[PDB]
Amino acid sequence: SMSYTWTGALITPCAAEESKLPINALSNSLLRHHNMVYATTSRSAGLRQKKVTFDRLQVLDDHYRDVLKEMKAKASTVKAKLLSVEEACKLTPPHSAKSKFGYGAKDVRNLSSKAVNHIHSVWKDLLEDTVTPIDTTIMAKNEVFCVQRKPARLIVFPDLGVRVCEKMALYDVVSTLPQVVMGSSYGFQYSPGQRVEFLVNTWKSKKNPMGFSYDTRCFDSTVTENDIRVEESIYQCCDLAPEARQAIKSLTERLYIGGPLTNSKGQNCGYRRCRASGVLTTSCGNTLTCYLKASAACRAAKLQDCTMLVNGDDLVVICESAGTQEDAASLRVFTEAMTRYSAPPGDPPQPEYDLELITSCSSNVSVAHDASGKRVYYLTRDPTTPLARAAWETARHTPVNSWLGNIIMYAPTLWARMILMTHFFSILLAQEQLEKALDCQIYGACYSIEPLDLPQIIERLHGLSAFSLHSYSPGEINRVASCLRKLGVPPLRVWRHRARSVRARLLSQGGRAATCGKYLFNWAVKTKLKLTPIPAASQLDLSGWFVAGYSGGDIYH
Ligand SMILES: CC[C@H]1CC(O)=C(C2=Nc3ccc(NS(C)(=O)=O)cc3S(=O)(=O)N2)C(=O)N1Cc1ccc(F)cc1
Repeated sequence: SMSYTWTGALITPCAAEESKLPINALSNSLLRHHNMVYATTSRSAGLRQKKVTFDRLQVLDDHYRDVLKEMKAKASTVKAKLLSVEEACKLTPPHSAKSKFGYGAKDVRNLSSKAVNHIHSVWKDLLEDTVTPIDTTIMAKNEVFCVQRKPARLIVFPDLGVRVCEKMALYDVVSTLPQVVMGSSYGFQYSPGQRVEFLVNTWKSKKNPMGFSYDTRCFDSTVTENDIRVEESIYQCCDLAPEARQAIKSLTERLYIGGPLTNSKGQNCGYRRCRASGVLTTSCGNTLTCYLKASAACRAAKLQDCTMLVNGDDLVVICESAGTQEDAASLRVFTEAMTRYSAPPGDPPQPEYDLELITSCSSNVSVAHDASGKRVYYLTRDPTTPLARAAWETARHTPVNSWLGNIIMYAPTLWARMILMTHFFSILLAQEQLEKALDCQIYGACYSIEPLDLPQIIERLHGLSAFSLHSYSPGEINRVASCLRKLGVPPLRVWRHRARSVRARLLSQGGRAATCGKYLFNWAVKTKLKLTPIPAASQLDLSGWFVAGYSGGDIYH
């Protein structure tokens, strides 16, 4: 069937949408070439609608069913609990979209009777009705990029009340099932250090290692009614309260399989018959469906000793090489299989023989040396987008601070240390907002983070070596430098000079601030200070951090 049907009605915004990078006093110190940076708006949605709207054909063979059977066998070992209204409300982001029924995110959060009562009736209606499609809102995301222009991505989501109900029935399942089903292949269990560790070990466990990433063209669109039914049958294998079983089935038929699409003004835009991007099961459903399809496609393509790493729709395979010709013909069969299962590629997959040339989760492996000169691997990426978005966040307050997300996830990198840390700590010092808790996203989940805990966070996710890393690869250095020339970002010798200031200013303040200066900026000085384990680092509660993915799942820890 068709992924989408359109009435002709326009996808509308809520407020005004800026496409031009906003400029303030701090902007120029980070980025000169302001015309290179832009944010997508709802005005480019018409182009996105064309792209993601196609007919899907699915041809399921024996490999497909075998893998599914294996997945169900493990899923049936899981016991998941029904969450209470209260517990589910505590999981709602403070900046989450208001309900059409008179209450908002903060009303839900502090458990007002108006919020709690409507959630109960939405739940009750879920138990009684397993057929009536549920209203969803379609919006256009505002994402910032650098020109190379991309049309906006679409977000489809049900009303707040339903989102809380999703959490009640499905929060435990989506948090626990994927690891049990997919084992070490499930990538959202991994912190950066563990992921690097796992990619490298996997690369080393192969006599002649070959690797490739598989980019599906618009994954959400390729997902069929079948895939959503299949993913529900997986959920139903769990030991579940009879109320959870009813709700899950109901949400599958009424929400996850499809439904009408309503713009922010209240007009009907059309109908969806594919994956909604703003439901709780978006991440887990895509991960299960991607894993199922790929594993089966490995059997069809007869890939020798393949280890898979899956994060939602992001997929990387590492296996034994049969030589460049056989690898090329293997990947075609893989691609044909995936295409038959309704997961065609965007770019054709290419086999890589160097681990560092492989991109997965927008990240590639690279190597540096620590204080002992001892080789250490870390994940990095092209810094073009993270810097473009930092530039935007230098001039505009945002609900999600991507700069912090990038520092947390890319702390060991050259560009996050010298540019991102230096720039933003400079900003926080001038405002005296070091103690101020900030919101960011890790694996789709929203986190309130105090910047002064960054040293303790980095020690736990990357290890101490992250504060010492030096002698970066020529290839990494070339990419970082090429980005700054393109963007008009000051050279890295200017950033070092600025870092000396930021460090001293932090040290002069003592307490947790001096701790930040000591660890985060030890690189900037020739006369190096010794970096021992942090006194109160093991105090921070880092549970929930790397259990599951929750992209568009409206989650807050
Ligand atoms: C700053 C971004 C950083 C952290 C991060 O949240 C992600 C991420 N990766 C994803 C990858 C794929 C999806 N696809 S989806 C929509 O769930 O089907 C969703 C996410 S996500 O929304 O859950 N977030 C991500 O890919 N990265 C890069 C990364 C990943 C692992 C790592 F160890 C280091 C950096």
